[PDB]
Amino acid sequence: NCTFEYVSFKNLREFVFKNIDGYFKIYSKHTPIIVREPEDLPQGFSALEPLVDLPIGINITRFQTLLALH
Amino acid sequence: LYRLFRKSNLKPFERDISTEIYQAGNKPCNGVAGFNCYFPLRSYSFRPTY
Ligand SMILES: *[C@@H]1O[C@H](CO)[C@@H](O[C@@H]2O[C@H](CO)[C@@H](O[C@@H]3O[C@H](CO[C@H]4O[C@H](CO)[C@@H](O)[C@H](O)[C@@H]4O)[C@@H](O)[C@H](O[C@H]4O[C@H](CO)[C@@H](O)[C@H](O)[C@@H]4O)[C@@H]3O)[C@H](O)[C@H]2NC(C)=O)[C@H](O)[C@H]1NC(C)=O
Repeated sequence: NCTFEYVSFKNLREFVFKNIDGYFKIYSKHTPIIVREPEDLPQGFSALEPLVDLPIGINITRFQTLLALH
Repeated sequence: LYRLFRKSNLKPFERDISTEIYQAGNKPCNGVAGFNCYFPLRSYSFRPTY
């Protein structure tokens, strides 16, 4: 079901996925950090504004990420 | 078609569209329909004379 379709090192992306009562809530924040060592998360405070609310109603216990390769 | 058997009760505002055979008995069905392996979806056959 393709129900929802939307078209809108130097970059850190933070997301929170939260599945409550059949609602998938995605909070997001993008920040342009400059850090020499990417071995650790940077020290600081970033507030995550809410982005996406989906009434999918599915049951989730596992997840995986997608990569772009050539 | 109405569901009659489930492993557990659903969470609110959730759906389960899988039509797999439930293990009604302790014997494993393993994809075989039979006794103690009842199909979950059963219709009611609605008639105006009921
Ligand atoms: C969303 O989707 C997930 C996954 O698809 C569902 O997760 C289920 O989670 C339960 C609990 O983890 C799984 O139940 C397992 O059942 C095995 C068989 O036990 C049968 O008999 C007992 C009575 O003795 C019944 O209660 C049970 O329902 C079975 O009929 C057990 O052997 C398992 O125990 C093992 O794992 C637990 C940890 O979970 C250990 O503590 C134990 O020591 C043992 O190693 C376990 O109890 C069930 O199989 C999962 N379902 C699926 C499809 O994988 C969620 O339920 C679902 N959400 C909703 C709302 O439905």
